[PDB]
Amino acid sequence: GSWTEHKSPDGRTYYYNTETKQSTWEKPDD
Amino acid sequence: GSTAPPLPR
Repeated sequence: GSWTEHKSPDGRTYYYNTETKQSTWEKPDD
Repeated sequence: GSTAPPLPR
């Protein structure tokens, strides 16, 4: 794992892959 | 913590 749990400007939460430069609204636990 | 990454599309 190399993602980063961030917070959207709306009030939600989105992760960001700091290894592949990606993003998602769910916790990347693959 | 202003600077932040883009949003997932």
